Amino acid sequence: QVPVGTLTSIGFSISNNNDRDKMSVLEVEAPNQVTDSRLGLPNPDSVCRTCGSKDRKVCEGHFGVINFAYSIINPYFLKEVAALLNKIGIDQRLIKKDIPMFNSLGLTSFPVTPNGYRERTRIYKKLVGFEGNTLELSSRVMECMQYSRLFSCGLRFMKDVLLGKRSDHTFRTVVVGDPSLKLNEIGIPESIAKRLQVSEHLNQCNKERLVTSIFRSLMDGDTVLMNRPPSIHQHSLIAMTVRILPTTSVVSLNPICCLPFRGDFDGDCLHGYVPQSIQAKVELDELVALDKQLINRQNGRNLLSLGQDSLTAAYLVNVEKNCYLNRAQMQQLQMYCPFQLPPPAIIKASPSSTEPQWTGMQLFGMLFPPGFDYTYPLNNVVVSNGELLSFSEGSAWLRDGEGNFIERLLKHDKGKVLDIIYSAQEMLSQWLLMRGLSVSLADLYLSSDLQSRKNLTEEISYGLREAEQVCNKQQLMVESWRDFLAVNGEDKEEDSVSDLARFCYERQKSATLSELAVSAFKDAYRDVQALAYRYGDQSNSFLIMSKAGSKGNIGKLVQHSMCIGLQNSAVSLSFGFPRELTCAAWNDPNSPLRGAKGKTTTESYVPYGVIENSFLTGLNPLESFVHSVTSRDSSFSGNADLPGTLSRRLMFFMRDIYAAYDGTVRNSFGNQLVQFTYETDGPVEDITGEALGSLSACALSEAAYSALDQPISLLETSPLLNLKNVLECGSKKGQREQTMSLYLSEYLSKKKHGFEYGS
Amino acid sequence: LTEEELKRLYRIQKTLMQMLRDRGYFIADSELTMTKQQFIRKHGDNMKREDLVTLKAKRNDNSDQLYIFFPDEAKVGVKTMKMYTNRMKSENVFRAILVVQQNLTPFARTCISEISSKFHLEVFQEAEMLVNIKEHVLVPEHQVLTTEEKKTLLERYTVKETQLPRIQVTDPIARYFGLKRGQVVKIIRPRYVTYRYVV
Amino acid sequence: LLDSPVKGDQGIKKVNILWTDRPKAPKRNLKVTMYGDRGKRTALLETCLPIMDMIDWGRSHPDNIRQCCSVYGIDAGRSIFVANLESAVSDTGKEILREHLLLVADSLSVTGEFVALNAKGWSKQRQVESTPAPFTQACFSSPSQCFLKAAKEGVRDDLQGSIDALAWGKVPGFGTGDQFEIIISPK
Amino acid sequence: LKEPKIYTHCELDLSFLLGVSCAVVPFANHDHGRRVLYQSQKHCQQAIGFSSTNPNIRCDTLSQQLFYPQKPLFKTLASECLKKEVLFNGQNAIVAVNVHLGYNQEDSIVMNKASLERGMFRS
Amino acid sequence: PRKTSKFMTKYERARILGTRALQISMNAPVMVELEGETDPLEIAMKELRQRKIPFTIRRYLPDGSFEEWGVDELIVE
Amino acid sequence: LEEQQNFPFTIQGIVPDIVINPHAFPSRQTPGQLLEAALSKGIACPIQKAYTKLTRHATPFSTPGVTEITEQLHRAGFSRWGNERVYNGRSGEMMRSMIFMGPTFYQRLVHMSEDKVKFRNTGPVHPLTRQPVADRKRFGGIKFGEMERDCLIAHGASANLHERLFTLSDSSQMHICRKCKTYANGPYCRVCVSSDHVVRVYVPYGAKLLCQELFSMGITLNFDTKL
Amino acid sequence: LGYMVKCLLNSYAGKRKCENRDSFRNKRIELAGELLEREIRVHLAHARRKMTRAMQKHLSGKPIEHYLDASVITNGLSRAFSTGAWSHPFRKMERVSGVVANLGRANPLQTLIDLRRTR
Amino acid sequence: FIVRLSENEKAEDYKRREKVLTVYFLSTEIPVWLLFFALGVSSDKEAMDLIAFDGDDASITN
Ligand SMILES: [Mg+2]
Ligand SMILES: [Zn+2]
Repeated sequence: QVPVGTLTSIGFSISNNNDRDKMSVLEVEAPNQVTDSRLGLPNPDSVCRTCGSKDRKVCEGHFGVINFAYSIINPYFLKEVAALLNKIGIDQRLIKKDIPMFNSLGLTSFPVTPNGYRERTRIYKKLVGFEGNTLELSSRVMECMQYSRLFSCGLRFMKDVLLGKRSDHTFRTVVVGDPSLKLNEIGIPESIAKRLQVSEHLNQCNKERLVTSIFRSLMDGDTVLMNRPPSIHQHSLIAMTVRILPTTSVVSLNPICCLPFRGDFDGDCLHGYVPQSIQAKVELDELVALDKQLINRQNGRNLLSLGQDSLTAAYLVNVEKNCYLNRAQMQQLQMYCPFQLPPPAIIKASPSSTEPQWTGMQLFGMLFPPGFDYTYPLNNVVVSNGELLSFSEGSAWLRDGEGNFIERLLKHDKGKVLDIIYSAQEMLSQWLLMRGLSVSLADLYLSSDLQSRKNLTEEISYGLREAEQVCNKQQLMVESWRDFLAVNGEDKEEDSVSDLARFCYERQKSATLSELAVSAFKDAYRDVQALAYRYGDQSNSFLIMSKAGSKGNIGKLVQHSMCIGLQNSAVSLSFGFPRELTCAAWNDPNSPLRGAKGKTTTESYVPYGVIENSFLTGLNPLESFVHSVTSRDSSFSGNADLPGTLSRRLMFFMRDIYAAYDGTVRNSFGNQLVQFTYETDGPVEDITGEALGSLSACALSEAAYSALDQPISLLETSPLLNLKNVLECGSKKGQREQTMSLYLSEYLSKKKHGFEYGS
Repeated sequence: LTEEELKRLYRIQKTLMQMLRDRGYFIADSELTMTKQQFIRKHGDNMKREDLVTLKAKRNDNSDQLYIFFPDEAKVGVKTMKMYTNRMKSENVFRAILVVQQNLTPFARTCISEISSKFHLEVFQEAEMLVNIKEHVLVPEHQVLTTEEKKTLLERYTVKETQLPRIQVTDPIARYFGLKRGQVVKIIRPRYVTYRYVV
Repeated sequence: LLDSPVKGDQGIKKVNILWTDRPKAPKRNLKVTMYGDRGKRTALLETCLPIMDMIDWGRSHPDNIRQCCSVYGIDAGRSIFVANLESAVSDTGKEILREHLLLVADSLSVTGEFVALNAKGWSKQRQVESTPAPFTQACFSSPSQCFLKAAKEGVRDDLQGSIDALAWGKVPGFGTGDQFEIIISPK
Repeated sequence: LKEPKIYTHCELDLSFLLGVSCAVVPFANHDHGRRVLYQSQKHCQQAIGFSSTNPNIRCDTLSQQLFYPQKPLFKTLASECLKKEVLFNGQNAIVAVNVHLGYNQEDSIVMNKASLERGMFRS
Repeated sequence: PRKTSKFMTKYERARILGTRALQISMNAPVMVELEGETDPLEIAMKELRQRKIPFTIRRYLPDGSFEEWGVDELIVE
Repeated sequence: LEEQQNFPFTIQGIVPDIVINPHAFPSRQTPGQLLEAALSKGIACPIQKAYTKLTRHATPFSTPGVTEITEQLHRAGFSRWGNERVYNGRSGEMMRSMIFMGPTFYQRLVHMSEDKVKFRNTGPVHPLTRQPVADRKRFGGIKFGEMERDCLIAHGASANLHERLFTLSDSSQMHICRKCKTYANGPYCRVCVSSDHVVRVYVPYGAKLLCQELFSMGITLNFDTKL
Repeated sequence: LGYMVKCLLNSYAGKRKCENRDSFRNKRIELAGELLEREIRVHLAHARRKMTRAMQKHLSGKPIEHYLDASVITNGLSRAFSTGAWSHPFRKMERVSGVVANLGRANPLQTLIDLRRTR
Repeated sequence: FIVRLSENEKAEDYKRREKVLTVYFLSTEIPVWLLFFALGVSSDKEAMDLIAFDGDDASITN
């Protein structure tokens, strides 16, 4: 028996000769049985002599010394005499003995493995008079000090034993979609809930309820943790309320709630942690649960925005404007919303119509409470007294933007936002079921019956021949062409306008003018991508999901309908794609695929080609090869470790910075001051006691895990490598290339064209 | 080309007075605000040596003065800089600034080891201060606090002398004002405050 | 003779004329200026200055942070690191606040110089601040040369960090533990 | 080949440039470059279907087999000259693109209860 | 004196509620006699609402000193 | 799994047995599935009237155009683009937009539901580190990793992180003398006078194995305890 | 050799391009006809090293079936097929582990593409 | 048979370090021109027709 206490300071020291023999003197001189039962469990059915000897519960290990008559110097102290030598009594005992501090500096005793982690058991059976030389007795313990687990085992021992520990009372299942539940609600089936035990102490009311069934089952009212591997940001650890329902061994939750999880329903699993103590149960629904972390502090705005179906339905309700539903299908949709019905805005729209029909934009007023004031100038929508009144060609006030109605509802009352987004989904789904969203073949055709596809083809074939002459003009901005751009008559001007294959061949090799031949095509293709609004009706199912910003954009429609565009990769070798890629362009000397040229160092190429065939007409076997060369960079998977090793070394640089009670930040090691005042934009001093650096390191981890890793060819490297090169400040790899800056701020601006003459 | 050398020496004499004005050492208008032709038309242009030793004291006091040394020959050793060390001990001053053309010698660096306790003697090259460092936009203005103001600051924020953010002595701003180990400096931001303790 | 320079300097590789709308180090009292981008291959700014006798020196500064700090102070180093991070994170895709950008600049410039994002720059930061905590330095690098070299000097570790306190059953300093006490007072 | 009299060689068929798991996929050039690579060596290798016709001599773990396998409606040229109908696994289903009460959100599939009890997709 | 904030933080409330629910789970006499509510989370909430708990917050300054804070003077929204 | 009457039924009698999301089309970028569904529909439906002039090849590099499928599906009673007018299953009214339909070819994969369920209710214990075993056949338990612990650090919960890495993980005791700084095993120190005042602390087994490795490597520990 | 020096000068001058490894004009494969022979060529030397060492001891100072031990190739080829280790094509003291892959029988399409691959 | 065109670090007077022709045959490092006279031609003017390519003489004749 012993009283309880807490440790406060760990002290490291070299184990001296007195430090070994002071404890656990059990069977010191026994060379025949060096794995004796008095110090461990050698046999699988062994017994300790001086213990209770149960199955690895009473005995926590028993050490022992090894008496060696030979005197050997420890290898940790052997490096001191190699540096304590000089050309010069009293000076040989002062500078050489400070950290040992006049000790013996010799290994007389030696500790033994306690036979709990012993490869290592039958090694110390022959060091009772091993040899005569002082080298074979030093190597025999040098191999024993090197075959341990704390020797590079290494970091893999640390991050699997001390940093990451497996825990009980958990569950791991795949998740599916279910929009019938609430926001902070999940679903556990009966086969999992009938086995997971949750402890709770006895009370005076349920004394006849627990004894007729402490260890009870996972009933309703409890809360569990949710987690998706890997943890991207801070809001990926939401604790939601449990609700049992009969399901065939799969969990389910709201598909609009998967936006903090950043995962889809294509097979992703969900980790589940269950608490048992009351101190771990009350803290879950106070700081961790979904009704508390409603503010995404990485961005400073709303966290739970609209999903995929609800965004498209909220778009179509306010943009369609030509559906007049009567009072029969209006009172059915007034049950999912907690507000009453507005008066009918249309009493009689036609002499052949008798019943008062409602308005589509009047149906969207069943979600805003009475007293809601909201105005967005970019979409001209005005919400006056809980009823929106205007709408003109806007979709930015619905998704995660700058100013939207979700953030203005979270700033209004912040008490029933989870009861507003829930009714904005369970009513909009029933409304979209009455209309039906389907992608037919006419949506990929994007054209009329006859001659409208031919006009589109004859316009694409002329817009892809002008974007080539635009890019050909940009290659005349080379300093070797300074005599051509002058106001003077030339004789070799016809050789620079007739050669069309030569200007395509110059774009492949020498990748220093190929960065202005991609950005020129990307600026001449903006007048080509704008053809998807003149062609095709407004009821096309792609233009609905593209203008609302649900899935895709206008770039993912012109490749379906008109043309794929340009294809450029990072770096390739010994082959490049020519212009006019057909069957006839498969000759050796006149194409850069097989032979470079005839005249010539062209071993390395950077390919660039434009395809005029879309995903609907059909790709050529060469156009399906260009699309396999270019899109091969997005197929690798050996790059996910690079946003995993960045945020691991970035973590502890801010993970100890917290907020003290003095109004300033601190440092947990030496009580140092990082800064004197936190840089809060809001005037409310509510950030006190929380680790504001641990939510700032994940704020940079979330901008690195979701980084658009589509690299530019040769000038810019990557949006993640440019972040790492800024974050790596003190990593001085070398002084090979240093760039300066010379600002032209002087008296040259008073004269005419002073900056161009000064530069 | 002696005109380029006279312009390079004019820039040093123009930035030194502007550094001492930011340090506040009672600079008259005869040396400050000098044109590019006034150094030729006023001073002796036929002087091919470093004859720019200027005596100047403080503003609020006249006991401690400052020596702006200009050695003639480069690569100053212990055999040549004896008179550059004897004058400060003969006229009993405690602060002096000397500039160099090339890099220093270790024999001269072993001379300021036991001599910096009484008379502080620091060095910085003239090949780097061709422009003004304090006039840059990226660096804000600083205010070196007095010991009568450093005592009331550590008792208000209840912070010790080692729990503050550190600034090195070899930094070109802490060496610009002639700061030693122990004093703090107030640094403002374009409108918050953040002090820094010199390590 | 075929490698000797005939025009310009000797250590300058190439210069470029760029045009940016929102550059670093603003004018502080118009329009967007155009500046040169000199690229060098001893010192960096102490040898590019006396080579040009056409001095139009305004707010010129080196682009590298390790040179900009060692030239113009750790304040200009922090001010250029914030401006270099607020472009990289904005080009990464998201839109972070300055509250999470200034804290990294104030935490990576504590000892007057910018340190690397590794363990060799973390030990050199934790050994200047007089906080001998060698436990967390062993969980980042290899644990072989972190406990042997620390036991040969006699350091005294303390339960200060979060990982150093959670490993021995205790709670971290911040959060809901070890920052306040719940004790029944007699008054 | 009929119009130009300049050619000296010709290919047998343009569909015979892919592997046996990729040249039987219908409209292999209409798909994305990372969407037929995600199916030619990632979905056909783990798709249940036909199995060994002699389950009395082959004893190995995880030997699954579909009850009613079905050849597809189309007949590609790489599946006609091979004279083999074993490399097509899975059954046919009359699909329909529709927003069905939000239950098929985020790349999910809602199915029929009265179709999995009649023999479809039983294994 | 008292140089700290007047409002109660959530990180202290989440510990005060757990420490109070631990007593009610171990049969503590409720000095608020609220009826209808029986769960130890609802009893501690109604006890913090009536501010009748015998708990005081002894906050720890990072310098080394300390100062107490009673629940009768501490307010919470 | 919806029942048969609740699906949107067609005039002929066909019921859609698999309904996919139309939002996955402009992001996955897979056209030709709506072409496969329009080419398999024109060869399965009967012609009213020519069962020889129809195309049913669907060659990968010799694909038939849209003008050949939209004119072969038109000759049997269906629409050109493949879509058809569907009704409602719950209400019964007509829909304002048609729904595309076609007999595609779907495959079933290996990864089922029962082969991925995994929970832990304090089963077997690993004999080395006293942790739950990572066996899918026996009782399992998911590892509480580094970022999964930093996410609870950032939330400010330090009392939930205390029962996660100590209580639900390996939990052992450790005795230590007060004057002497050497631990042994009840409490019995051979360096000090035995059983005068010995205190015990709460250290997990993952850190107690570190002390056993350091003492077997050659580094002792001298730690003091409060109260 | 004169043509070999001329071909080097024509490639240093920039006329003849250098031969790259990323093509199939300069790359050949081996499918159990030039890959299985290396494991026999290596192990027959191991058998001859044992036969000479057995005949050096029994003659200094007629079991012909004992002097030619057949338990080396039978225990070598099965050991190479089990763990997947092989011999290096260019080096001698190196072992690759990519020649042997376990055949799958989940569907007859997997065993059709597992037989036609290229490393 | 590895014919190498590299600098002559060996058998040099620390000034003449230019591109030379060395052949690596059975680890001998013999010069190529002495292997030319070792067999066959026995003539220096008749040893350039075997290396005849008709190219521009810029730095290969050196
Ligand atoms: Mg997924
Ligand atoms: Zn025992």
